[PDB]
Amino acid sequence: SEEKDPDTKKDEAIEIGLKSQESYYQRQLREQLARDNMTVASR
Amino acid sequence: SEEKDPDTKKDEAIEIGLKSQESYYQRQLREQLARDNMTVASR
Amino acid sequence: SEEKDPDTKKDEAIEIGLKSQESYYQRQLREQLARDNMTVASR
Amino acid sequence: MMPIKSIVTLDQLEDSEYLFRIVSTVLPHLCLDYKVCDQLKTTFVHPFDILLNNSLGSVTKQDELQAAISKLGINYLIDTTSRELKLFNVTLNAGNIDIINTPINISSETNPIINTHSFYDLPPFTQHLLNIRLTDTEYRARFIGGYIKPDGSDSMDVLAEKKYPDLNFDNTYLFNILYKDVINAPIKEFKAKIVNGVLSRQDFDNLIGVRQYITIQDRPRFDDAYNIADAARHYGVNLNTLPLPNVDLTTMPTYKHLIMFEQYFIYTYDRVDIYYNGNKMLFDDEIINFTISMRYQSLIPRLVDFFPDIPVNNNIVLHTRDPQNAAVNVTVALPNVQFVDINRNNKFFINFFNLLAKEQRSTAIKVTKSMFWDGMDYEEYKSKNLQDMMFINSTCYVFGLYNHNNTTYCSILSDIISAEKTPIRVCLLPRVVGGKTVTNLISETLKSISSMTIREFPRKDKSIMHIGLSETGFMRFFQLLRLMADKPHETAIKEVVMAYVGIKLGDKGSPYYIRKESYQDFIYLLFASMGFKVTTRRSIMGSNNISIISIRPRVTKQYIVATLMKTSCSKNEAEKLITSAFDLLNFMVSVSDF
Amino acid sequence: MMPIKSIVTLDQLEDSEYLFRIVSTVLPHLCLDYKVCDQLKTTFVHPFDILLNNSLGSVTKQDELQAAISKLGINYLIDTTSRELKLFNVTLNAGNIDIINTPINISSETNPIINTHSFYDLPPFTQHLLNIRLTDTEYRARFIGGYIKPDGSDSMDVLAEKKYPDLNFDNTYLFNILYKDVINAPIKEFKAKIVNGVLSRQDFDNLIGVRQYITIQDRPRFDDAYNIADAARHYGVNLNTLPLPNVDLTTMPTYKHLIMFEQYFIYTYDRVDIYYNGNKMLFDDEIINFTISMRYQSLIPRLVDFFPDIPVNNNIVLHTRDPQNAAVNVTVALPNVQFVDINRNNKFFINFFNLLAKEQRSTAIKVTKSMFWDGMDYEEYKSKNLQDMMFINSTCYVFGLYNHNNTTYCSILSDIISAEKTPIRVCLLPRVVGGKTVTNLISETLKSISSMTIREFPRKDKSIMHIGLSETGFMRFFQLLRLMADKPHETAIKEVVMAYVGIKLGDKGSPYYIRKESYQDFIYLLFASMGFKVTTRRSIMGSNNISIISIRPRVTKQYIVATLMKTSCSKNEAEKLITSAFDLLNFMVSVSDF
Amino acid sequence: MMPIKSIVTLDQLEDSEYLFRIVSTVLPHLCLDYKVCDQLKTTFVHPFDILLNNSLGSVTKQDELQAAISKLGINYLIDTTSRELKLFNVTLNAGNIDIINTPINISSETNPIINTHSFYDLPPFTQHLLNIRLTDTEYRARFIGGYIKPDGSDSMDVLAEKKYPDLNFDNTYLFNILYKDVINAPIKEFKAKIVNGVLSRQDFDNLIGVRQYITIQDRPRFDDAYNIADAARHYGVNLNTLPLPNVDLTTMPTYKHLIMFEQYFIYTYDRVDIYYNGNKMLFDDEIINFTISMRYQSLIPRLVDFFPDIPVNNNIVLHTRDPQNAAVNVTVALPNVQFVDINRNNKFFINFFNLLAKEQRSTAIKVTKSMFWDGMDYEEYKSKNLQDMMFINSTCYVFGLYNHNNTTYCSILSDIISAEKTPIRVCLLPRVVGGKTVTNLISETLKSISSMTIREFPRKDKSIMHIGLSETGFMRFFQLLRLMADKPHETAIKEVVMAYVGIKLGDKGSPYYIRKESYQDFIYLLFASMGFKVTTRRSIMGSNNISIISIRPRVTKQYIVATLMKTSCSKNEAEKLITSAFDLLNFMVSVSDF
Repeated sequence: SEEKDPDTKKDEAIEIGLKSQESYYQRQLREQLARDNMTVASR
Repeated sequence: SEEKDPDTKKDEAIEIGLKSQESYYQRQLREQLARDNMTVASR
Repeated sequence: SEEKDPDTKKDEAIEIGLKSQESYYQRQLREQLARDNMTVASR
Repeated sequence: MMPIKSIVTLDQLEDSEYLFRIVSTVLPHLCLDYKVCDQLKTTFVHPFDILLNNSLGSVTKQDELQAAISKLGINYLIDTTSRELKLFNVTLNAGNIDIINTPINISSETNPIINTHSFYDLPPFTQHLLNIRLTDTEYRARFIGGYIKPDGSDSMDVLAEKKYPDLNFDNTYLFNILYKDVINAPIKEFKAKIVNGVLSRQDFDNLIGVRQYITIQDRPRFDDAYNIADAARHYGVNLNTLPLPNVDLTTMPTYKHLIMFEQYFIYTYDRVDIYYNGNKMLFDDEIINFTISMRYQSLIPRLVDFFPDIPVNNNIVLHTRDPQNAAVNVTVALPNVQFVDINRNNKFFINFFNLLAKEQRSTAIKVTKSMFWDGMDYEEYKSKNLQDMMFINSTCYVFGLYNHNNTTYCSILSDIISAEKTPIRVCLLPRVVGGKTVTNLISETLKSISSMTIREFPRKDKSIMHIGLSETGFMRFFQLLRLMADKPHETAIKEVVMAYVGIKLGDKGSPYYIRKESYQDFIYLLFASMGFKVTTRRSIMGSNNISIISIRPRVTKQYIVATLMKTSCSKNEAEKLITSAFDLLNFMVSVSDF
Repeated sequence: MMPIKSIVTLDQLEDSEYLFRIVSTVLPHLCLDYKVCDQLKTTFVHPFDILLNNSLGSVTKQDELQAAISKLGINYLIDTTSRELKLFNVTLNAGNIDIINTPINISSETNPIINTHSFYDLPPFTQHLLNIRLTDTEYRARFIGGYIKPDGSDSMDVLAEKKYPDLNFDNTYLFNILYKDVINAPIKEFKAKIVNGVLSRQDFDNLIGVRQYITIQDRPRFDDAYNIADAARHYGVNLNTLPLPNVDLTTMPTYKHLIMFEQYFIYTYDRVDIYYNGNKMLFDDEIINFTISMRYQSLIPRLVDFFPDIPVNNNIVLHTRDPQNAAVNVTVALPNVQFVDINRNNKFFINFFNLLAKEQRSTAIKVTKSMFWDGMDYEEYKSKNLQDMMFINSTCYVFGLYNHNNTTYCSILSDIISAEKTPIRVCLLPRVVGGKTVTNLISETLKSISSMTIREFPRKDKSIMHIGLSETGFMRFFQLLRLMADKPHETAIKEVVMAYVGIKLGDKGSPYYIRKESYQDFIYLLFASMGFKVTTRRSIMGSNNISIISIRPRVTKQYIVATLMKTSCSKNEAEKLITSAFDLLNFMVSVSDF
Repeated sequence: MMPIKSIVTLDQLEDSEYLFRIVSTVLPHLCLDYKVCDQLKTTFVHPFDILLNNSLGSVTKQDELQAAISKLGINYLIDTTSRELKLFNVTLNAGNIDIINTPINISSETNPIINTHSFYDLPPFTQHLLNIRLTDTEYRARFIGGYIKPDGSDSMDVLAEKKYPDLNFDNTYLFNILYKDVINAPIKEFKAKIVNGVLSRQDFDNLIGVRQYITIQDRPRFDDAYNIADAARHYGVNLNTLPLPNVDLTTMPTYKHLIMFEQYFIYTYDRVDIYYNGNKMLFDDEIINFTISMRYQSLIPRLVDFFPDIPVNNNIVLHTRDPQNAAVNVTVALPNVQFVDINRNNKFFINFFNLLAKEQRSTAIKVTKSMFWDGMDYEEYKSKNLQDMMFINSTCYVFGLYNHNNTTYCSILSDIISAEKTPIRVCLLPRVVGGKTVTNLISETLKSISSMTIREFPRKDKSIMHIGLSETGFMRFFQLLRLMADKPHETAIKEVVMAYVGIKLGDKGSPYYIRKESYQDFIYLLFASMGFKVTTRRSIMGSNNISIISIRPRVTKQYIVATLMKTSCSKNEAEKLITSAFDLLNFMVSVSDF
């Protein structure tokens, strides 16, 4: 029963945290790639 | 044993009746289609 | 265990004998085909 | 203080030892005048057990058996063609039946009372049915066991959430399915019979019809799969001079063969093109809806009786192309014709029309109330006397029907009562030994002894080397003596006397001569089992180790007669027991001073 | 000289007769002050039995049960995704569990002690677990039965050659898996839930995410397999106005949906192309290693704790093509990022990361020592008194743990001892009847009788037509009287008295009025079972066949009190038995001169 | 009047309680001079049970076992390659055997006598064999159980409608098949062994030969499936410097590798073209008929002995093409060569030639008459004495062979007799406990007691805290005392005395010191079980609840000696029982006034 699995709310909190970490690493990635793109566009 | 299934004779009587009904409806069909073909050949 | 299957030595003796018979028949075969090849090369 | 599970229920031994408690723990408390209920003198056995082994039919009621055969035949065809969950878990092949080793599904609908019996004394399909009946819904059990509801208000309908249709007519389906000699074709859906090594005439003519509708490319693989060439040669039929089929639905003389192609062969061979009045048909769904409606027009209302929601229309739409390749929708609307849509389960509905068509040309089957299936009301059971309840619980398996979560279940009666459920009905299955119901064995035994005119008590004789039983009687009796122990002397006498008589009543053979070597040990076992104090004095006289057997109390007419009169309902009974056990009593009296 | 296998162990009957030996072969040797061990008042039942039938939870310890549910949930996911040999032999479906009919593998690792018990009295998964526990390694048994090692040094680790990881956190996996209403899609790997006839919101949003990564060609077959169109319409979602997915791994906002595609859908649908910073990716092995490492970066050390040998690197190499179709190897090395290679078993490692991620956001489960799993030390067992050993071996199944070939096995304790193996521990399972542990039934019975203030012994009354038991009490009692026989009179009295009281203690119903027809036979059975000499004089007076019942020795306050005092640990006990059995004793005294 | 199925046959308990009836219901009626039959001192156990667990071999006759191992090996190869219905229902894998969960086929050929035994005390393949033997034809049972017909006219041939060939020679097939370390290739037909982590030399050389005949396209998939590259590197073999195969059948030096390709590999890899004298071969059927005939020319007559109908010719026709692509039929006719056609079951006939070729280079196996398989004639059985029949029916499973519908069947002997069938022979299987046949245990026990010089009867001593048994002896004995009840005092004494001695004879350990806490309860159980009137006076003296144990009749040398002399065949026997039970009698006499 969708209403009455308490884990639905734990799991939302779990996904939010995973996507948050994932978004952070995706930003570190895009920042590294931005630094590298700018330096390649000048080397 | 082919000779000693009494149902072989019931089943023949059953098929004869089904094919008889089927032949009747096939004739009603061909009669309707004949009436329709003749009227289409004049409309 | 490869070292301690006594049948490995029986089986070697078996293969040797089978290949020996096989080699004999293969020779009878090639001898018959040699006789036939020489006669065809002259007929 | 002994362990618990040691009082085996009336239900977990072998046959010989399951005769012993009947002979020692039912028969000595029955008076000779006790009437066994007649319904209990036959028992249920599953039709499959009997079709494979006709001898098992002997303990059954013939009219219930023939009915069950025809009924199972119908139920199986329904279930087998159903897309719903199979209620059967066996496969009927040519000549044999496979019990399928299905996964044990366990769900909210499993009988919430666990079954603690294994039923290893019953024939395998009978045993299998009981396992299902006790673990599943009563509805499933009745369906697979070929139950027919008897005429009368006292038949009980069982709660179940879903049910198949309930057709009932005489038929030979099981004999046709179980026919041993069939072509082992890659398509198993058509069981082409072999008669005298050649494909049957009926099947040959059928397949010849179907062949007309197969493509030129696939005909070789078809002809090979059914050995048509040999059959044609044997039946004189020149395949090359068969006519082209009339592929136009309007002038086609019978749809029978086209329907058979659709039913058994479409999924393996390519068909020729089908036409309506010169236009090519675009959908096989439309072809099958048209042909079935035309062939079975008279049964459509009767189909609607089981399937109200099934679409029935006064017209049908056929999507076609003209020869000029233009899409033409033909709406067919014939006077007094109706069209049914069967697409969502064509194979089932085609087979269902065949069942209906046969039913319309067969008689319905009537049956009496079954003590196995319908049983008795729980109040009627509780109204019985204490001896009847002892007899039932000592000669039959005893079951109850009960309701839970809007479903009827069956379980052993004790376990329903223990689970604090209320039984609605009590259902019985008389147990069987030596090809008879035990109930009937008892009935016959009591009658036979009762019928004996009383003879004189035997006089002491010399050199009696037999107890009148044959070899096979003597050996059964001897096994039973090894099981007779520690009982009160007077009762032990009556029990051994009744054991002898129960065997003697089936004992066709000439008397068996006890071997000299065995003779003293037999004397010992017989008197010890009866609870006489046997005393074996070994005296060494010279080199010889003489054994003298002394039995106390002394075997005398007064001692035996008095001992049996205590344990008998009347003096007449005691004298009729003495009369039936004459040879044994002649032996005993003749060896008592040995 | 009777046959051997006739002393059935405490373990092969049905329930009613397994109550009889408790009542006749444990309870009359216990003094009313005997304390049953509290650990034995609950018993183990397998979580599957209880999830399908919650009533079976009643005899279990709740805190061990909830723990086992969550633990099994984890173990099953590990095993199911493992490429190694499955330790489970059941399939959890929607609404039901299938026991799989696996081939009986027999090897050098099979328990060298054969199991001689069938356990047909236990719920089917409980029974199934025991069969495995006794034939296989103890490691397998603990894993499938959802064992959690309790806190403390006295929990024994079991020798086994290979083991799965041991995660432990609260979860609802089993309730989700066993959810009855799911789309029956051809791909069973994704159990899309149906709520109010429509695919669930959580699943719909998930599938909508996944759909973005499916090709234009395959989207129709996907949308059909999960009925996405209806779900979209119901959820207001216009599929046509969904955005194009960001297929570049660098700017993709979540890898969640791409990972789900790889986990459940790659093996059935074609994917769109995936890019890294404008370059097309060449290998899915690289895509799955990148996305998982980025999504679960924080758990990589914790994975290495279970799998030390798993490759973890400070960089990854992605083989790509530029838009100009030149092969470009991109080496990605982000500050404070590590990359794990999961190629061996992607499906397992993806699921393992999910378990770890949930564990990091769940509490760990704590449990007490289980008498079923952990048992007691063999020395501790041998230190017990003779009555405790009789009670245990008469109310519980009794198992031992032993080592052979560097593996721990479990077998019945007698069989370990008989195979000259040394038990390390003794494990117990209290047997159950009528929804209670038998141990607890005894505990309650003893307590109740002990608590009774002593009443006067009943005085002789007229026309007592009941023994105070209800219908269901009376019928259980009557069955038990048919089993009571041949015992010493004094003991037979105490056993029948204790039987009555044990039933009376659960007997909610108004007294049952013995039918007049049954009344004499009941009198006979009751006094005969108690070992009184019942004498039934049939005297023909005129046309009437009068039966007079004479019982010896005479039922009197002194006779009963004296007889019970011999068989009781104290006079107080005898008087408390008399007090608890008052109605029965009132009946007896009132019919003794009948 | 208790229920029926309660005298459990000699066949449905566990081990300890199946020792109890031997000790209480065989041993006290045997005189110390009774000779157990020597054939009964070993028992049959199925070779599979022993190959996996060598300890089970201990109760078997070694010469029957080695024979059965070699015989099963042959029978399995025949059956496995047969296209006919498999007589085996197990799969022999590397390191393990799977019992296959085959559907229960039920037919007109099923044994018409139902089997009412479960045999849960027997090793799993032994148990499995018995189930088959009792439900199926005796022919099937003998074939799967590796029966060899013994030398002599008294070996009975069994009626069956069809039979496999009967080859008999020593071999190691089962040890090779069950070898644990093999490459898990997708083709299971070739079990390539791994030795020291690398494919075996014999298999490597074989596969290298086969590889030559695989196409350039398929060689990679082959080399990968068997890890040929590593094996080649390990064996120093440069694959690149292997020669081209001689693909011409005329100058090919051995057909061995081409035949192996056809036997194990054709169904998975493409072959190179094969030539005859320069012409390409058109049919693999012709290639396999030629190569086999040439390789096994000497065995063709011996094949015809089993298969008379098999086509053998003095020539063969090979359909070929010349290099100019013209069809040329070559008729090959070589001096003193014959050609056999094996096409309709090539895989079987190739394997059958290998069996014949090995038989021609192995010795035949000779065996003695098996009491399990051949048994004794039914008349010979019936000629035996009453004690022998009691001993047999109390230490062995007892079977009979009987004929019905021109087929021989086996069933339990009672059930043949009950079904009014006539047994032809009686077959026996001595039951096993603690790794010995029970028959032999009895033989040893009787011998040991008989051999004892008589000692003095023990004198009354102080503070005896042991009965001389070890811990494991004492605990087995204590279990047995809990099973000793209600028996006549004189007999109960002899039975308990014989129980002690039977344990004492296997009791390796130092005496067990009865714990002070247990000591009174042990005294009670021991004298109560022996049927002494134990009287426990509880007297409250001050605050202390003193228990005094009084045993009647008094334990004295005269009482015991007199009591045992009544129950013993001679005075000498009574004194030898006293001598063997010395420690126990010393205990008893020392506690009788306690």
